[PDB]
Amino acid sequence: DEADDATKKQAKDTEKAKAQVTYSDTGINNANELSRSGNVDNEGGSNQK
Amino acid sequence: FAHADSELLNANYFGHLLRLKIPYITEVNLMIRKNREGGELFQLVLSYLYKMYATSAQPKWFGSLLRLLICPWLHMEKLIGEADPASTSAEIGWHVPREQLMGFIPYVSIRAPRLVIEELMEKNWGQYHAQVIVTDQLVVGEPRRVSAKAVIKGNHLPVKLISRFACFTLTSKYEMRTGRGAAYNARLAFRSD
Amino acid sequence: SFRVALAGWLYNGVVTTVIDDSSYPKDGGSVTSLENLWDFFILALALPL
Amino acid sequence: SMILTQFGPFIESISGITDQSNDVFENAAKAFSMFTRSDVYKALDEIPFSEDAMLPIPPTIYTKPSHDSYYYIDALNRVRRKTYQGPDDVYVPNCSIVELLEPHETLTSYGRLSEAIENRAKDGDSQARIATTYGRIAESQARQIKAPLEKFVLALLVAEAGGSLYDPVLQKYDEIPGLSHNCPLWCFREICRHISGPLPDRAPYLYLSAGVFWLMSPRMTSAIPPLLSDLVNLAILQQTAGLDPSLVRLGVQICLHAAASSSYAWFILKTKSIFPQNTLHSMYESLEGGYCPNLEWLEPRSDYKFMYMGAMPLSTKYARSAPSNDKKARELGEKYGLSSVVSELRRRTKTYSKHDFTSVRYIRDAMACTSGIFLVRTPTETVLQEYTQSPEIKVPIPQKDWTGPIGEIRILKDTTSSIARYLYRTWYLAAARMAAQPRTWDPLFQAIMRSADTSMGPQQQVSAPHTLTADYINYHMNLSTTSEKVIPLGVYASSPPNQSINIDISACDASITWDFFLSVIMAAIHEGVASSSIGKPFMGVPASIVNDESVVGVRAARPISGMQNMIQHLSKLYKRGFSYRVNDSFSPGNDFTHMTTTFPSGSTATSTEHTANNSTMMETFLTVWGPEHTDDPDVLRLMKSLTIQRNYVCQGDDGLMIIDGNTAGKVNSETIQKMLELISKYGEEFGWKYDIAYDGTAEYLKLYFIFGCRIPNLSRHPIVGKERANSSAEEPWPAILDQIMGIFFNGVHDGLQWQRWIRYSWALCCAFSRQRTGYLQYPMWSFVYWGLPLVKVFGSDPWIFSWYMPTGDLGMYSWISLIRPLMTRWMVANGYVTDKCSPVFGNADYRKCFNELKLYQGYYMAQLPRNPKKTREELAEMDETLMRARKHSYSSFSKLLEAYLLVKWRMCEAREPSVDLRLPLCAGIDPLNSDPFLKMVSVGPMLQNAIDSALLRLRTLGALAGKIMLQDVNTVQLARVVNLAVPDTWMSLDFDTMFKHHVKLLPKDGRHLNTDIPPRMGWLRAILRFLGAGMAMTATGVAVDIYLEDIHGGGRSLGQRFMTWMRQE
Repeated sequence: DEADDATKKQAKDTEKAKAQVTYSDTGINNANELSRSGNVDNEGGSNQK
Repeated sequence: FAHADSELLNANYFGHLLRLKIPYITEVNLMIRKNREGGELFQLVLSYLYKMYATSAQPKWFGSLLRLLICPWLHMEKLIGEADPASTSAEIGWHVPREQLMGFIPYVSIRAPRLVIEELMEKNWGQYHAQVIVTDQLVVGEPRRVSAKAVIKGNHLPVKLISRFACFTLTSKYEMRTGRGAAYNARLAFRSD
Repeated sequence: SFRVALAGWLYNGVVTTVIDDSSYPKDGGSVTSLENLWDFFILALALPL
Repeated sequence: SMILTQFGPFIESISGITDQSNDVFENAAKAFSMFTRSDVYKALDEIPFSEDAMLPIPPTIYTKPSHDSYYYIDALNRVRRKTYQGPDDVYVPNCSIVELLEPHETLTSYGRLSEAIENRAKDGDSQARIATTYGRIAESQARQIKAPLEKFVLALLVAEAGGSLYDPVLQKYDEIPGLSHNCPLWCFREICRHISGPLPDRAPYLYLSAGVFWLMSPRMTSAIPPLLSDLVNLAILQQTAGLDPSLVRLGVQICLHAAASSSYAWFILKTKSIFPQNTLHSMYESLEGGYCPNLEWLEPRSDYKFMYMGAMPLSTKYARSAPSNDKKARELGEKYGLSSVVSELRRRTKTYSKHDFTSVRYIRDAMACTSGIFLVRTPTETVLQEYTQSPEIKVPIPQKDWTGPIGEIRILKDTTSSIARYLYRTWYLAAARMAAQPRTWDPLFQAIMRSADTSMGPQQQVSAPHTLTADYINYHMNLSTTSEKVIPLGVYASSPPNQSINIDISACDASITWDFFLSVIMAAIHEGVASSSIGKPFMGVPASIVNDESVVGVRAARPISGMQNMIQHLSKLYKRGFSYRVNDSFSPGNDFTHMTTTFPSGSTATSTEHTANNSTMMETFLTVWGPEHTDDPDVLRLMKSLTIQRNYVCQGDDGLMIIDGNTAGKVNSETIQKMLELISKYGEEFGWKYDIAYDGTAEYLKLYFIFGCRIPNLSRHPIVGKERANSSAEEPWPAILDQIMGIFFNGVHDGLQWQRWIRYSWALCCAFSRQRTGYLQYPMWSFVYWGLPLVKVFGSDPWIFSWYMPTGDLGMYSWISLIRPLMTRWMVANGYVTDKCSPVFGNADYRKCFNELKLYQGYYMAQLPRNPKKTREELAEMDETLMRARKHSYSSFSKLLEAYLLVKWRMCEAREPSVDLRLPLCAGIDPLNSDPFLKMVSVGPMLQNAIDSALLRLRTLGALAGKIMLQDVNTVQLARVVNLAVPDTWMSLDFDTMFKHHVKLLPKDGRHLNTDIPPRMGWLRAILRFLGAGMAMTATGVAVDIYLEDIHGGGRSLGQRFMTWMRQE
């Protein structure tokens, strides 16, 4: 979702309908890409509570 | 006058469409003039909007209208001049019958030499019909006038119906020489001396 | 897509520049087609940046 | 019982009970003229109506305030109206009418428009022009009918008085609810009584040729004459189509809301899309079973060669995957007070879950309940509603991407950033490839192609190469236009694995202007032509020269070709706009001119270049604008797989795009919608407002399919509705029978209840037969000549022939050759015996029997011209010519029919079927509609002139022009020498396979030595094919394999009779 939002900001900065230089849906499979979120704590447990 | 080409085409304008330009830079005119009532750069932006709103037709050099406006009249006085003002002039206009309860508005005005207006007395000015609504008060210090409204029904007037030899004005308001007035099936009448 | 390709030479260990998918020949491509030869030409000329 | 005591022996003749006869026909037609208009309502007063016809008629129809606040007078002194709801509220309002009337003489109750008001309107009164405007437009709205409605209602009362009928196929009666359960006739009785009330003579308006008359009462408004013509259509179609009354009550309820509205025609314009939207656009939310066809079109896809390969059952996955309908379909009903109709339609639509004949006839009966009227408005508002709109260009092409003028044309530099270069290169390549053709340069073809304002009640000399290069795009570059084969396109496109997108362009005439399209096109044609043509002139325009500023370096002279000289003289016409001129007879003092950018309505060359412009912009959509403006690579993969040669078909403004099924099933129905949004976004950038539609069906050239369905639109044409544009009187009386036959042949192609439809066609046929001039009268055989099948004649079985029988002599051959050994028995059955035996009818005098029964006189009287060709005295000349045929006694038939009647055939065994029985091919026809269901399965549906006459006339007689002498053509072309044609009825069937294979010119037991066609004069086979395939289609039931049996005079002496007819011409 951060890649999608950065692609949309790329389109807004280049001032087109489609960003020419995209970050998502490249040819590279990137299914193991993790990012930093609020689901995990600093320990390893989930943050449902 | 009109700003853009399509402004006279999306609104169904009736008349001759003239696309013109001047030999000047129209852009730097927009920074000279103060008292522009808004942003002084905003009107340049608004000028760009009208320049892109128009179609891609080539304008036709404002002198192409100004020579038509001035140069036949200036050539006319070199040979019409000081013959007589009574019998060089004539005027075309709509004619209502006298039998009305409480009339000649002018349509164009023609100045020509004697032989040309004698050739203008024929070429009958029927087959041209309007519907004159004539009701107004006197407005100015000139004599009795009522600003009428004529709506032409039939075909409009050809120029080769007039001449190639006789100059004529292009624009005219409508007025005749109290009471009221209603829809009158008017006709034309060539008067002269 | 050219100027960002030049700017990506500075940042190698963070972001890597690739040619996008669907700049390749569609469906594998074939030599017998006219369009796929020029698609290969554009692609093979654009790759070394 | 009044109609029974009046019309005893006729109703039994057309219900299959008693034999049809001429004297009962003429004694009925004597009485059809002798009806007062009050007699029809007296006959309506006696029928007991059930409880399920009663519904509350609102009281607010009758009380409408008058027309003073509706119209006004514009500047330039033309009459208009001020709209109250929406800017398209320009139709006729509904107000009280009676205050503008003065009564006719000879009868007090009926009035017309008063002469004092039209006198003061011609004088120039303000109110009088408005009043006569409203009066003339109300007359023109009320006039839009074929004949007075009381005659149609009386024909309904005659035809539907015979009770239920009997089926010779299903061997049972039919179950159709009678006149007691018919809600439009209950309403038609109640309205026409409540208008009159205490006043007698009870007809709210009578209909004449030039004008109408109004019943003088305060209960009379303008909404009633369209409402009654609206109700009569539903009252007929509820009988003769077997409609469900639960849909007919909704169809009447919407019309009552229309009469109760502010305006009638405007409300129907806004509510014309309730029945297909709730029913057809929302079918099969849960699909469980049913059969579907299995088509494919062959691999050169521009050929449109199709193929039927069996039928497969549906599966669960082929449900309605299209998006929902509820949020706007319920909103349409909530705006207009029809939620009790819309929810009623939706909850009944949600109960069908299998694809068979039942759910298909549901769609047919739901589409039938729309009201087919003809919208009436003045021309002075038709122009100023249609011709005042304009396209909006949200992304115009910039002023940098043009050079200076070459005369009056600026050229587009190819380094532009906009999309218009792809429009430029197609027209440029088109001009460059049409100019290099050798055919455009001989003077004979230029003479052949040779061979100001416009108004309404010389562009075609200089606008040639625009059309000439439009044709090259339509027929050589992108063969997406199908400008007979439209049917299998939609039957493939409506199948389960594929979808279809109904793309329609709104305002195709106001679409293209000088702003985006015409400038680029006239820049491209001025440059593609000037390469090949240099100095060479056109038809009549010479070569020329004009200055340029193409490059900004210098300017020079650059001589003009002569073919681009028309582009020079024609772009100055397109650059300004068009000039129109109007004068309506519906409002006096209303005569002006008007300047637009739109095109004329129905020209010929205005279609082809619009189709080229459709296909070009669709191709550059799918090629360039598509991939450059979307994420979601499912959409990208979908766009990169289809092109307009493979799936896009366009004929006018509208188009159809087909998205085939993949290996995994159907395409994901959400990415299709994501592409639809991009089509709508793409149209805004250059002015087109697409009318895209995605529901699971196919709409192309106004034909409706679902799972390959052939759904007819019953309300596409009404029965009692006729268009009238002017205020002039119509043609005289003996030409109304052409429109009555038009009613019948239009009912053929729609799958009506055929026993009911033929029985009602007889009632109309006998109602329109007599006129004052001894009076003129057509016998009933004159209509049998015109293609009208019969019921029971000459002592035969009832309901024995079909309406697939042809008209003319080929029609007269077939039923006589089927019934002949019974007819020759019936003649002898009452004293018609002569001593010699004829080779056709035997020992019975066919001449005296046919003279007394007036069969000959109908046969020759039907061939008289119904056109009063170029005054009442010419009408009297035609009447005396028509009476002379009835007074003359006749000897025999024509030479062609007598030469036909020597041929005898045989019905040995039925052919194997051509299509599955359980497959729903076509809507309305099912085993409940027995005869088309048998014919269409046994034959198969169609799934795959003076020069040609006279050269065969001289070829078959003893006498390209070097090619024709020895070759042959097929049967349908070779057999036009005796003026035989495949009729209008057989067009939706497969006559080709039937002619080629299943009509054998050889008996089953070998060669009888009598049927020996010589090697010379082998053209006779192509006529014997038609004479064989006549009776195999006229006989009801299964189309049977037919074999030749006998030619009485010999096969050599058979064609000598045809040669005598060819010498006699």
